[PDB]
This record gives sequence, C-alpha cells and structure tokens, in this order.
Amino acid sequence: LDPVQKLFVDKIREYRTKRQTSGGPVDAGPEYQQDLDRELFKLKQMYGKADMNTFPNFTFEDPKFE
Amino acid sequence: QLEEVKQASIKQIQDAIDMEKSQQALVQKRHYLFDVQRNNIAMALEVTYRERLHRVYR
Repeated sequence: LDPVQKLFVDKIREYRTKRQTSGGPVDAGPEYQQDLDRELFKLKQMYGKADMNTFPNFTFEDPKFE
Repeated sequence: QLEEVKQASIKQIQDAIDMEKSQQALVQKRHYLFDVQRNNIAMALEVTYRERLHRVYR
C-alpha cells in the first residue's frame, strides 16, 4: 500500500522538503529555539558547567605521611 | 656448698641470654622497619598513578 506509503512518502517528501528546507525552528517557526537554548543549557547542567568543550587537565597530588 | 654453685649457674647464662636477645631484637626490628617505612611512602604513589588514569578518562 502506497496511499499508506504515499503517506510514509508524504511525510518523507517532507523528510526532504523540510530537510532540504532546513528544519529546527525552521519549517517549523521560532518555537524550537525558545526551548532549545534552555534545553541545551540543561545539558550544561547534565554535565555541570564544567566546559564540555575544553580539554580537561588532571591532578598532581600527594597523600600524607611522616 | 650446693647453694652458691646454682647461684653462679643461673647468673652466667642469664647474662648471655639477655644480651643476645637485646642484639637480635634491634637488628630485626629495624631492618624490618627499613622496609616498612618504604612501604608506607610508596603505597601513596601507586594509588595516585591508578587514580590519574581513571580521573582523566572520566
């Protein structure tokens, strides 16, 4: 069935129409960004604000003795 | 007679024993200590190499 898979089609032609439009808050309106900023900030919370985009450096350290 | 002979017999070996024990003790405990003092320091060390590999990898 391809009235069915016309509609798999029909959405998939807007797989391509939107995907080759752009997609995001695009073909779609601002809405996405207005969350997006906050939701990706939550990801910043999900890692802590330890910059998930700077290569980390590492501890050089000593425990105690006498 | 017999009293004084046993008094001497006790005292002579006594002196042996207690000194030979005093020598042996300090040798052993220190040569043991020599290495304990290692072990303390160095344990710390292996830990931090172990830890580094985890720490960076996280």
